[PDB]
Amino acid sequence: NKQGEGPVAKGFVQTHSARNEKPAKDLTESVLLVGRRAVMWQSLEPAGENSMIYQSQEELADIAWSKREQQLWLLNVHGELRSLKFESGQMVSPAQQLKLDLGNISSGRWVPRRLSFDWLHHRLYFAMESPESFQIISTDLLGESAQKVGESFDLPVEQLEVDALNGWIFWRNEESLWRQDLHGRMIHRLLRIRQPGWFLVQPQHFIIHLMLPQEGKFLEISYDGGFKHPLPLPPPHWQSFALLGRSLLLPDSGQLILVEQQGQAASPSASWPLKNLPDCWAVILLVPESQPLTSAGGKPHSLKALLGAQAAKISWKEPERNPYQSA
Ligand SMILES: *[C@@H]1O[C@H](CO)[C@@H](O)[C@H](O)[C@H]1NC(C)=O
Repeated sequence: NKQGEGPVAKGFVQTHSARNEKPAKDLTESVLLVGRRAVMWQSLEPAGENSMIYQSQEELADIAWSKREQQLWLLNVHGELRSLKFESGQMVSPAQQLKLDLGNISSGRWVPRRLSFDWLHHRLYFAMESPESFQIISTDLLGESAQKVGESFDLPVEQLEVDALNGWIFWRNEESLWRQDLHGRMIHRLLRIRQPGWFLVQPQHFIIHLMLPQEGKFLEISYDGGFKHPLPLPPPHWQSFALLGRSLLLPDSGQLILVEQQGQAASPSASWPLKNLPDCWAVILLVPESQPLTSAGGKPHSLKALLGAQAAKISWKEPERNPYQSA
């Protein structure tokens, strides 16, 4: 306060352990880089395959990727949804058209553009476009159990993602990024930047990592939205990205740049050819850490035990939710 200083509150805390660094000789991850017309699967070995997964002549509006089923749903610019299941980077099943009911919620016409996947409830989230407003509305994989969350807004979201484990849906406009839960109870706006680009969500890190192609610098956005932090970036404007540990994937139009966010982009650690792709609006990493079922923190407390002659009623408290987690 103005007059003085209060007492000192002490706390003991340990941060998490260092992630193991895989070199250029021993990189074994797999990626899907997704274009508007050319969707391609690549393996990050020194001897890696540069193979086509799927080619669509129509422009694809948004994608959604599942880990447990390996399915890339496809939504075009018209609004007809094609469900396409793959297996390990190639065709096992073709595209199936999935029809969606409007119901009594969608009173007027609305067309789809957006795709996102919850892996805990197996529940799809899409926002709509009105031919006069942009309104988020949730349904099942089959599609009949449709009900809407939130309120319509005029600003177009360009990218929708799900952090299922912490219970959040992020929609990001050209005006702001927003944070909202799965049941429609609480709605929060995070940060105000004119035209942000692509964001990637890590659920264990609790950090939204975002690249502006207009600014061309790092930006860190937290889940409450009040924390903003830059880092030094290698210079080239990449439309999307993926993060693999301490290494950063930056796709050029002919190669891929492997940097550890301090070395230059002119000398990558390893390069993989991307010559069939025109541009990279969506870089998707195939790790099991991209969709964890593990919340990665747990210790019970307040153990109460009420006993008897030959029995006991024993009650404990669940570990509490964090503010970066949801209800
Ligand atoms: C940090 O160290 C103290 C002192 O040894 C210990 O009691 C505490 O458990 C540590 N904190 C964590 C979160 O491990």
